[PDB]
Amino acid sequence: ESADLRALAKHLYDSYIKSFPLTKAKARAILTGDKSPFVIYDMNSLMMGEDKIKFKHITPLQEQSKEVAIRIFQGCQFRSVEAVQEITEYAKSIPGFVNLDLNDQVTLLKYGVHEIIYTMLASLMNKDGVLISEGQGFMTREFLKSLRKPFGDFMEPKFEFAVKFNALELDDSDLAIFIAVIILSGDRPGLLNVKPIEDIQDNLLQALELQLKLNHPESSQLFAKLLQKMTDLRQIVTEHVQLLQVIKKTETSLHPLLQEIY
Amino acid sequence: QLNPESADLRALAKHLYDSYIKSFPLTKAKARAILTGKTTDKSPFVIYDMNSLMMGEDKIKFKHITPLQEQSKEVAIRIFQGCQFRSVEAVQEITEYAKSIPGFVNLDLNDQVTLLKYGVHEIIYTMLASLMNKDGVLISEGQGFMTREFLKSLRKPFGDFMEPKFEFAVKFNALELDDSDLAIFIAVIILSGDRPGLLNVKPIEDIQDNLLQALELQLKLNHPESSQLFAKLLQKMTDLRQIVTEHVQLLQVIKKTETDMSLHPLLQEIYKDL
Ligand SMILES: CCCCCCCCc1ccc2n1[B-](F)(F)[N+]1=C(CCCCC(=O)O)C=CC1=C2
Ligand SMILES: CCCCCCCCc1ccc2n1[B-](F)(F)[N+]1=C(CCCCC(=O)O)C=CC1=C2
Repeated sequence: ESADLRALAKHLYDSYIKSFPLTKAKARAILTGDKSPFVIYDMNSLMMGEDKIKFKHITPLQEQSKEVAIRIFQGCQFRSVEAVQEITEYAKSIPGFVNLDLNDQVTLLKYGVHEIIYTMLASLMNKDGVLISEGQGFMTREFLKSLRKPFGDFMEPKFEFAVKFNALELDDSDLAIFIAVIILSGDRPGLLNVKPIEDIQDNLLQALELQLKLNHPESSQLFAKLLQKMTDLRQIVTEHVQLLQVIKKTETSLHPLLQEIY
Repeated sequence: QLNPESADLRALAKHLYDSYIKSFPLTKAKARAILTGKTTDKSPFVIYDMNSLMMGEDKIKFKHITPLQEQSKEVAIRIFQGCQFRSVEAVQEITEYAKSIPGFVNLDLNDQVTLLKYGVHEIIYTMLASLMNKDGVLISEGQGFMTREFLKSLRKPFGDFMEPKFEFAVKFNALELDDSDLAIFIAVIILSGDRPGLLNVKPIEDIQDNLLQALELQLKLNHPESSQLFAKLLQKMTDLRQIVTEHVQLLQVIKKTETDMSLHPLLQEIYKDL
């Protein structure tokens, strides 16, 4: 299967490039240095970001959008909903995924997206900030903590995680297989037929292993260090879910249909 | 076949296995022999109720579990106290096992303490697995056995500390690991690096890297028929964080309902800021 593990690597990688717009390599050239991004570092660079970046897709809903930080978080959610559809599409590219019990595919997706969103979010951030709206922007890190209430402490966890994660220096070729592994997680609650999901992940894990040893001769035991990060992820996700609690001690095209889209 | 390279990782394995046997009285091997029946002299006294909870104190040695403290209006707490002194003892053994891990004592004394502070519990529940089956857990060096049901019926809060452990033990035992594997695994666990506040991550990492290499070689050599057990084992480390956190997130609650119950000092310096 030495060749059968490359076939799978190349294939996943192709679906990855086709399902995701902004890639690792991509977002990396931007973060480090033609068309520089618009940096959001304070209140005015944001108010100015609204129109300029036109990312406003998430804003136009007049009457609700009137308090900063609610509008940023609201934007964290619109792009998230977007990404879920991209993740879902990538899933179907994973050999055997489509052939599983439909309830399980939904279940795998229901619990795998949050882990996949943070993994990729790392591709878009550095110790100093995160790339937003397709790459047209860069919302600084300090500004994010500059948000108040539980808001100014929800992005700082992910920055800490991203820093450790990106240190592994993984590329799109690598992440593609990693993303799939997370999806084919046989321990998600409510699964009806775990065997098939495990066979697939294992077949995926072999390919990831071969992928990491060929692409990073230099880094000993990278396979192991990467699998360990799945721990940081679960904490990051459980933590995140807690943040969604207090944010209820906050509020709660008219909103009555927005709430239902999320 | 076998080259300079591997040969070194194999000696590390034999080295840790040997320290592990030397550090923990009740190994998985002994524990399995007790639970399965290859014995007429190792059979445990079963506790599934007060009737036998009472009987137990008689046949199987205690009052080293039940420290200076007569009884207590209810059993749920007396057990708890036991699992407390036993746990602190495990920390002790785990601590002597750590020292044997090559390079571990050569690190900054503060780092050493950090690895133990977070490693101790993940290691306790890993080993605690060895003493369990879907139906219960061995106690008192193997002399007793407390049913999974007795434990889940205990008083409202206390009858809730052990189920998650059983939940993990069953999944984890399905890996069918043995003492020689666990020794290397428990070793990787201590030598994390991503532990909070570590003053010097590099050396810690260079060590784990080697242990991971030893574990990878051990697993394939020991479970050739078990594909990706290496990765499957690493993924298990997340169930541990969750067991740990859940426990701590259960400990605090008792620190209010029971203003009269006590925590071992040590045991507090572990959970502090956990
Ligand atoms: C190929 C790209 C992979 C997709 C990455 C995952 C979704 C984006 C996301 C999640 C959290 C978060 N970000 B956030 F939502 F993007 N976000 C923002 C601002 C959002 C701007 C709109 C955008 O990026 O599309 C601020 C913190 C934060 C934090
Ligand atoms: C690295 C070493 C770790 C291996 C496992 C040793 C720790 C055992 C432990 C921890 C919690 C717990 N158990 B427990 F303590 F084993 N426990 C009991 C048994 C009480 C026995 C009382 C006696 O010793 O006489 C009941 C719940 C519980 C719950």
